[PDB]
Amino acid sequence: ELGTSNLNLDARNLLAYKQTEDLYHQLLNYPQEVISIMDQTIKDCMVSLIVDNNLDYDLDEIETKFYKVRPYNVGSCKGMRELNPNDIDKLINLKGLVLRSTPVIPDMKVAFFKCNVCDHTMAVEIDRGVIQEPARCERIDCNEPNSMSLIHNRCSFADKQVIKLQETPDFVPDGQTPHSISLCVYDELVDSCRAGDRIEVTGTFRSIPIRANSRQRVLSLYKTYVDVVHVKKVSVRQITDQDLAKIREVAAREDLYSLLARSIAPSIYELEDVKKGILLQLFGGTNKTFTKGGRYRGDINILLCGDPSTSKSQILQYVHKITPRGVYTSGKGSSAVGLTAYITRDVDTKQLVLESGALVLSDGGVCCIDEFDKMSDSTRSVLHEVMEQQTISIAKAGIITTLNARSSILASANPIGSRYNPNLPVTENIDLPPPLLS
Amino acid sequence: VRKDPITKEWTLEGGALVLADKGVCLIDEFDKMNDQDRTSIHEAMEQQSISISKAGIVTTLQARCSIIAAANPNGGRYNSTLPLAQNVSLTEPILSRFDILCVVRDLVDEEADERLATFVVDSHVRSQLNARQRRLQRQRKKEEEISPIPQELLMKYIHYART
Amino acid sequence: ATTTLTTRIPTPAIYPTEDTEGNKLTTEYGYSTFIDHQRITVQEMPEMAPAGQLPRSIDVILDDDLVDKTKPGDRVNVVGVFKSLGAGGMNQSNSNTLIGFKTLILGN
Amino acid sequence: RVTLQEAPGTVPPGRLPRHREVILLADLVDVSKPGEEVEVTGIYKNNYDGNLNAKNGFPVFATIIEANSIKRREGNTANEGEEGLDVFSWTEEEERE
Amino acid sequence: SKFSFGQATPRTLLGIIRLSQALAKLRLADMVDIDDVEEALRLVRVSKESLYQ
Amino acid sequence: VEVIAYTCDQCGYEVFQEVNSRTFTPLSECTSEECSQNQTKGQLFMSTRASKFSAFQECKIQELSQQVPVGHIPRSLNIHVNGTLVRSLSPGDIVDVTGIFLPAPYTGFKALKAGLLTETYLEAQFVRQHKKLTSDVEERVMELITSGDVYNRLAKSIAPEIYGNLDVKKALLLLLVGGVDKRVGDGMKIRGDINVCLMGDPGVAKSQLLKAICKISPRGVYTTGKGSSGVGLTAAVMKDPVTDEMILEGGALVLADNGICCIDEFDKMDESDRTAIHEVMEQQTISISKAGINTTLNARTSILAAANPLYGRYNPRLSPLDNINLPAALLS
Amino acid sequence: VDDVTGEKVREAFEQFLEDFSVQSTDTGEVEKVYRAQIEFMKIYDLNTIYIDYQHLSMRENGALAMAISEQYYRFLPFLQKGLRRVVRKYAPERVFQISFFNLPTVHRIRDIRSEKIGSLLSISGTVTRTSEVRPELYKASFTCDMCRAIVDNVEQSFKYTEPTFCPNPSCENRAFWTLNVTRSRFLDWQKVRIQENANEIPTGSMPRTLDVILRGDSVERAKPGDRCKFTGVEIVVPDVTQLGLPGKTTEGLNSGVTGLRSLGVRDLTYKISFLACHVISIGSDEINELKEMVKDEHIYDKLVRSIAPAVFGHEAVKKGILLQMLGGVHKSTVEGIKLRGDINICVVGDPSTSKSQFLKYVVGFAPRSVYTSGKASSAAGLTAAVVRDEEGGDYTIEAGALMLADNGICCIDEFDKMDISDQVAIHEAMEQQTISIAKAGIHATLNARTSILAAANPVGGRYNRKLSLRGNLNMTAPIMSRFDLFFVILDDCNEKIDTELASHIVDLHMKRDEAIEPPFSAEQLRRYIKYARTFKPILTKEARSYLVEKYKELRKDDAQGFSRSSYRITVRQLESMIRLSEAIARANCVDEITPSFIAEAYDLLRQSIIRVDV
Repeated sequence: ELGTSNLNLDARNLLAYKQTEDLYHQLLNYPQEVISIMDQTIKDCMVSLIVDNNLDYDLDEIETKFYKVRPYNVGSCKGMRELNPNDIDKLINLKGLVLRSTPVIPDMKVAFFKCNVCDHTMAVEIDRGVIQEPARCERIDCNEPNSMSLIHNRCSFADKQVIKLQETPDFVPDGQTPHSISLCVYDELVDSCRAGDRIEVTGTFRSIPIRANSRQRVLSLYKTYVDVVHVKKVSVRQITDQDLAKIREVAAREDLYSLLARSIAPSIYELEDVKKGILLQLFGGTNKTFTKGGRYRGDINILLCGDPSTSKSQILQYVHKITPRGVYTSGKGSSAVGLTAYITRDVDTKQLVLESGALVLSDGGVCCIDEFDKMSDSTRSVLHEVMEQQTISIAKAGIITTLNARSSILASANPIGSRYNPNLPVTENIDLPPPLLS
Repeated sequence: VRKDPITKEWTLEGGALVLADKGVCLIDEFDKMNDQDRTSIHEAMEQQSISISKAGIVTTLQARCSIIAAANPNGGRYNSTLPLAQNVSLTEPILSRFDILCVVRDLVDEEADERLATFVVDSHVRSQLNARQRRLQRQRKKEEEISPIPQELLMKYIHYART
Repeated sequence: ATTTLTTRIPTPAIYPTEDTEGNKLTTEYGYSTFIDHQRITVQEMPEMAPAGQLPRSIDVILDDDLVDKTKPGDRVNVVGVFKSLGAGGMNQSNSNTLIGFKTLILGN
Repeated sequence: RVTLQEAPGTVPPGRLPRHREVILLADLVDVSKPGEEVEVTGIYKNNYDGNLNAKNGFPVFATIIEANSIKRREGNTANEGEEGLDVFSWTEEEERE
Repeated sequence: SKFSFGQATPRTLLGIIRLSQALAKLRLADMVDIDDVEEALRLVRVSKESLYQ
Repeated sequence: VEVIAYTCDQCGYEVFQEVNSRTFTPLSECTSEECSQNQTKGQLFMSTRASKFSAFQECKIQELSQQVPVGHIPRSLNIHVNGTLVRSLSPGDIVDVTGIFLPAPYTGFKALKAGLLTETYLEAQFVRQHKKLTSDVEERVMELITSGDVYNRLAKSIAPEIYGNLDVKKALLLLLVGGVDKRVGDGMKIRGDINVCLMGDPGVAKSQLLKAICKISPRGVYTTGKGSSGVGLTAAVMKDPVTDEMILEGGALVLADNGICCIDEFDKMDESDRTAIHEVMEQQTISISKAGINTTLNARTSILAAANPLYGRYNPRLSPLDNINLPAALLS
Repeated sequence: VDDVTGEKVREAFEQFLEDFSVQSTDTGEVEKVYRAQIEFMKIYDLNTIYIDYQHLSMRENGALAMAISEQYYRFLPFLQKGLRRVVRKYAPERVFQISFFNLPTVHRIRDIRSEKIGSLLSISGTVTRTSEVRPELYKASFTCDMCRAIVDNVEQSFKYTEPTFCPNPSCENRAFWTLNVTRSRFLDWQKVRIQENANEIPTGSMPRTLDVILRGDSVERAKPGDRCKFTGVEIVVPDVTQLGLPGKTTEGLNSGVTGLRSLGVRDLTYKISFLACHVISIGSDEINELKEMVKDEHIYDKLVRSIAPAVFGHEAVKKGILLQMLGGVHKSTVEGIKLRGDINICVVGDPSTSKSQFLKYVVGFAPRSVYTSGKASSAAGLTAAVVRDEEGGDYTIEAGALMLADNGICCIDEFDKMDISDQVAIHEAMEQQTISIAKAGIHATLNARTSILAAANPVGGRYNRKLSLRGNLNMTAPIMSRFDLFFVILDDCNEKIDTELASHIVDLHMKRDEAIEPPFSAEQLRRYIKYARTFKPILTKEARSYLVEKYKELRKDDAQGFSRSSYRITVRQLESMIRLSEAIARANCVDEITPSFIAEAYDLLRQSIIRVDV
């Protein structure tokens, strides 16, 4: 009653069942045929529930689109320094790290042909590494061996994607470099394996030959890869109604002023005054923009400065905990040019790529930023501009764009001598442009 | 010296002066960048026809160029009764390559000011085969309010007054 | 191009297989003999060359008997035969402005 | 063969230059110098076989401007019937004058 | 501003708890007491004022 | 590859062949005994499961740097493996291999270049490796329990090769054991693994005082100012050989997790180092914030620093912090 | 059977251009718009059509609109064959194209794999790194010179350098070809790369991209740098490995199956690319309305009251910014100097006050006017500074928000905090409308005519009163006289003006209290000044004699001595005096200049010169 094509089988039941042992050990020994057997069962076992009630989705359309299965978590492995050559067609359970991707190139699942007769729309299958061709004409009784052309952009192709992996350096003995292996996906597990997360893959094994000379068919140290059947990572919300009833009693409570004051500090000392600004900053108004004139946003910008070591970072880390989409600043990992406006030479095509800044990247959060008495004055130059027009104007010879930035900020300075050194005008301690005082 | 591409050689690419055989530059008062390039223009007149050998070939091109300039004293024109070494920021030797220091002045003059003031406002009043000819006579008459031998012929004899 | 004197017909081959029989050929490598090959360029002793030029250079192919004897920076003195090799003018067609007579010293 | 860049004068700014090719002819050799601004009065011949190697092979053609004449740096582009050519011929009427 | 540094941070206070259980780890006789931490402040006073000679 | 199996799906006669050098060629389809010799021939293709495959791994050797002559630099050599001696070598193994010798042809551009060059390797036969918890070792654990003597004999144990300074040799042994600070359970990742820094300019070659401790302490990697600077202190992506490039080559802190980071030369490459010291003193942000990825790994390692003074001696009558350049990294 | 199916969709399309597509009769919206689409075309001769997806969906109720997504990628030459059939029956060198637009659903670039082949899918994104304009072929008449080379062959596909089908006589075929330039029409194109938008990027996860060929009149219409939409036909492309000099990843693993064609054994790979047809970039009585509004009387005061609601009071500053917003004259003397194009007015004042409001007002109100802070004074931007060599070219021009104020009023603040080098650089940029550069490469003369407007800061935040502005300007001397007067904003702590400004500000940030009535809109002011710019008012009266005396009276005042102030208002300022005077007459649409109009020009500078003098 959902129509999906995927059954994520735990596949740790055939050892927990008295039968199906020989099935279970054939599964770890011929894993291309046995899935092809099992895909016939689930469609027929679906018919075994369809034959009960004949009022179940018209008995045709959920019987034409095929389904598929996904065995996973089968057995265990330990890494990559165990991959012996005898492991030719087995299941492997990797634990590693995805690094970078590529867009989809197409596959050859069906071909098309037409020679120079008036009309010939045959569609030859391949299902091999070998496209087979005719050498005689067609669609007539007397026409010679004609020139058969290859109208390529007519026959349909599916997706395919290759993804590079490197193992996570798990208990490596402080001398070995973590090496690489690649991936190949076929189904709609594309665009869900984004690069940069912990991974646990469940895949089979395969090896291919390579052409030694680029223009001959001669070949012999092979290259292998794996073929994923099911992947798993390292580990508008669907708004229900019991939450809304639970928050409304909480919204009915007078104590929410202080109940939210106490709940942001599971360990922090009291300091009630900064709890108002930090809470209200995340509760950041809205964009009360008129149609003609105005363009006012309700965003604010609190700051703290003074005594060092007052959990300055962990409070900010706590804010990063409660925000699902935000940014974290760096210690001099960015500059006047290292924020946006990029001319970087990527290792895939050596061409242009404009990657956004961390400021525009927090479109839907709070930018956390630090070391402002130690930030250089070649930079600390665009944040005035985002403080006025909510934008970044890029002055690059690639392009011109006044792209906006719907983002919010807090500041966390540091003293110079030792302290906030009172009975002094404290503004002379923290050096800062009196324009950005405004 | 513009550098080579991959299979090329360190060749020699000129800038301003070697193009301008009979022309114009400007040095007024780029105060920070004064000590940078002034050691390259006062050896264009002294060591006339100058060229150089940085990291390449030792040649010498020919450039019989002409210099004009429009320098600017620090503030007003009579910043002092004290002399010209007090007035400009240049020193003597680079100043001494020139021929004459034409200087301007005006404080207060009734009749001289209108002789500019009445003069300048009339300039702002200066804002099909027969018609292509007739616009030209209009274009000829508009330069000929006092007819001071207009530019249709005047530049043309200069070029063979120099060659 | 190592016999130093006689320009014989070369054998443009690495290893033959299947002599005139139906036997798969085997090769004994303990009874196959080897030799080494090392080129080194020699500058000019830059005191007796008079001041009108940078130092020039030529090169020399020696054999096993005096390899690893030449540390870079030694006042060396070699003696050998003067020798040209290589086809200049025919191995490519039209051959315009390409020397094809390399100076070599196959010495001792 | 002088390759040509667009001079960054009358151009909607903030962008890149563009490239062409000029093939001069016999009595038009080395008239210009490497660096001034010029203008050409050529034709527009598009001869190539169809082999190109910075991009892939395609049904694409490349342009070649064979020039016919050349004049120099012009200035004060406001005229209508004069000062478009350095005519500079002073023979019967001009030289007598 | 003559010789000394620091103005008694709790970050120094939590560190003196850290090294105490460290020395209670190496010399574990299950005696986490006043004398065990008396070994600890014994080290912070001799590390400090190494400049006073 | 050592054996082959082509199937033509008509006769099923799997044609076998010996494996030659690294480049070879498949044969035709009209060569067999049943599926051949007719008007229909089965079209050959390969098979994986019917093709037995072996192990293979390549390594390079250098020389001991003590038997090298006064002259030239040492050179490499190529070695191979077969059988099952595989996965038994390591980078940094002071070892020896016994094996048999053969040269190899080059089979590429053999006429103009590659006249009779040889570029041999050696083929391996044997490896004789050298110099490598209540399990037949408890007798020496009792020797510390029976004799006792924690605060002084162990103080004289580590680094007995100096004059005096029992206070500082005691300050380090407590940090060589560490331990889990507190199993916090909830999301309160507390600071652990305190870091001690030194300063002063003795003439007793202060470098081999500290670094001698590091080369006997567990997993404590040596570093200096040159080389793995504060940008290459973490991991990065670099150039590699013709095999899989853009690997994540590391520095020290991505491999010396939960150990000893014994640094010297603190005034060296400080534009990257001053970021690098804060980012480990800050808990858990050892990352690669590059244009390749934005993944972040752990941080659990102690720091032992030795800052060198300004010119001559540090003037004790003058103000301190005249020679260390980080106030905010130190006093808090 | 599909042959008549394409013939079925041919006439069914044709009758749609025969039937009505118009619901409202004579309330606007004339019936039978497609015949008007023919008739507009037979005048300006552009060779396009423009059909929508709505009216073909709501004709067959999806009986055809679902068919056409899965025919035209194969049946390109069917709809276009039909419109050729209908034009002969209707109209009397002809090459066309089919331009759909406005499908409902808009996807992103990460959703294009399987069903998307031969489909029609609108795609958003942003564009970067264009290329040039070269020609394509689509049809030739090349043939071999065996007997006769006049065979107009077929199939100009992706490898079209071999016309070898059906020779004319019994001759030698595929022996040659001669691609003449004389008979085969071409079409012009460019190849561009796109990129994903900024409000969708999940993380900084190397945002992927693809390429797209646009081939009709779509050429040079995607300006690089905008959020842009597209047509939608997806396409694969090979490389055939032609007769040119050549023939990490396991790429082409799919292509190992693609071996053994009738030509040589290789591996023909593939890559998904894009073909477009039509670009877009989302991101009367009104002509009579001007003729009524030009015949008003108080519209000088109506304009000055209707500038911006973000300020209250101070009509003096409001009169200035309006005149800057319009343009004056620029045409000048023959053979030589081009004079000033406009007026430039700055305003000084204490920061965090009403100074920021005009700056916020104009940058969305003016045509293509840009805003910079100018603190980045050493890299580029304000200071025009050449970039270093990259990808084969040193000495290229740079950006900077100065040479792009063409029909733009650039705005820039905080003159105190920059260095001393730019202070002569923009000083050169003020007098004549060009700048020059010859930095490490050839000389350059770019004529960027401009209109600056500034807001710097006083020396202490508070303006001195008994002194002059000569100390509080915090600049040098000659750039002051190169400028006009600044109309300094003063402040006061008065107990009445605060409460009214409080009530003035609270209705502003109301969610909705739009009770203030500006008599003009944003746009109907915008077209009004667009009516105002297109005159050239010339003085003709004898007030030239009235002009010259008052300045001659004026200059004898501020020259307080032979050794007094060098704020000597010289012959430069007669030019701004008259070029303000044509500008204010360009407000009230009078071509002659009265002596009464320049009277208020004088007291604009009388009130300025008392704000000059102590």
